[PDB]
Formats: sequence, structure tokens, C-alpha cells
Amino acid sequence: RAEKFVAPGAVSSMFSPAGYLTELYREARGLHPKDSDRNLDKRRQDL
Amino acid sequence: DIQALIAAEITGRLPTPDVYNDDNKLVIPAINTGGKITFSELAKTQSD
Repeated sequence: RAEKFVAPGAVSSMFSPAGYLTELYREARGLHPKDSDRNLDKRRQDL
Repeated sequence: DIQALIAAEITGRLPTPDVYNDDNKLVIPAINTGGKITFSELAKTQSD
């Protein structure tokens, strides 16, 4: 409906590396339980 | 090249170095839908 289009290479895009990283972190952060030491959120508290 | 100027004026730090210096006021832009620029201003009371 011509609301907002962004440039290629913008961080707001749905094909940006930020969108890929959001997809990847969302599919990744539940593989190991939160008790485990191999969980992604526990071994990397910066993500 | 003028959109980069207006964008760096709202979210960046332009005009360098000091802004807000016209009678304790400020006018900042706000673009929308690629075809309009609307405005909104700032003010303050007299502390110091």
C-alpha cells in the first residue's frame, strides 16, 4: 500500500543481515535448555 | 544528498558542534512517506 520501502543494504530491510541475524537468533535460542551450559544465551550474554 | 543531510540533522549530530541556540528553541524535521517533511519544535524554562 506504498507505506515504507527502504534501500537495499539498509538495516531496516527484511533482506538485510539484521533480518537474517534476527531469524537465526530466533531459531537458535531454544535449542539447548536454559539450565544447560551449552545454551546460546548463557555462553554469549552479548547477543 | 539532501535527504542524507536532513537524516543526519534529525538522527545524527548536525549542525556541528552546537544546536538549539536560537532563543532557547529548536526546530527539528520529520519526514514521512517519501513526499513530505513536517516539523516539531522544542522549548525550555529558564534555569541556570
